[PDB]
Amino acid sequence: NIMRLVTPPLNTDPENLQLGTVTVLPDSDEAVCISFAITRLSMEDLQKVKTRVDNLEYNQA
Amino acid sequence: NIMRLVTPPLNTDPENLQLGTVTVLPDSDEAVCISFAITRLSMEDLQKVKTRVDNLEYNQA
Amino acid sequence: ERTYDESGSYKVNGFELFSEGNAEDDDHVSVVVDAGKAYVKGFKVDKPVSTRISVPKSYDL
Amino acid sequence: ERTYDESGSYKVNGFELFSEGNAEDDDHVSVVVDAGKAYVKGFKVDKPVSTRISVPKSYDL
Repeated sequence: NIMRLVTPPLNTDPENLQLGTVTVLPDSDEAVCISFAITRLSMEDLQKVKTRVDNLEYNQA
Repeated sequence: NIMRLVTPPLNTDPENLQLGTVTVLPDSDEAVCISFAITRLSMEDLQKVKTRVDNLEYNQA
Repeated sequence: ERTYDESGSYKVNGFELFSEGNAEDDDHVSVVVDAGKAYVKGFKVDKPVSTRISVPKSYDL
Repeated sequence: ERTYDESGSYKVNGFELFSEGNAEDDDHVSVVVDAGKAYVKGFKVDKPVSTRISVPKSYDL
């Protein structure tokens, strides 16, 4: 599809982990690579998230 | 107790996982069933929570 | 032990409550619990088929 | 089984995407996937070195 409307394929297979997407420009060696891999959140990351929820609801008050 | 004041029993046993509550109306076949089961949050769900927090922070700014 | 100490008890999927009112006894209301999977005290609990349970009617005055 | 039930699939580290454009063929664009570690369906996938992949050029009109 045209570059304005091109989208990646849609997949819902549980057996595969999506690492990202590669876009190839029309008839050209150049290609755009982006990484959308699902990545873990350690307990330290989740404590940081909880801290940011605290800060949001402090700013709210 | 009367329907305005009835509440479910209070339990703190670690060995049991609560699935929900069943309210029975006074002297009737009818019954209201609601599920309150604690459910997991995969890494994709926690990443979505992280993104929602980022959107909340951006809206706050 | 590891599972409980990391994440505690939680539901994976299923275990929805449905009211049927089957006339097995006039002094009870039938309730159906849908098939589902959960981890209780770190032990997996996989149920392939729904389980039927009955609650006694309320006659306290 | 336990890991996939608890958290699903997720990435630990690595697996970045980089476009190199190696001239292995005039009708393909080479892409390099960096070494990483991940858990897919609960099975660990640990790769020591990068992997080269190639995408066909877009010629549809």
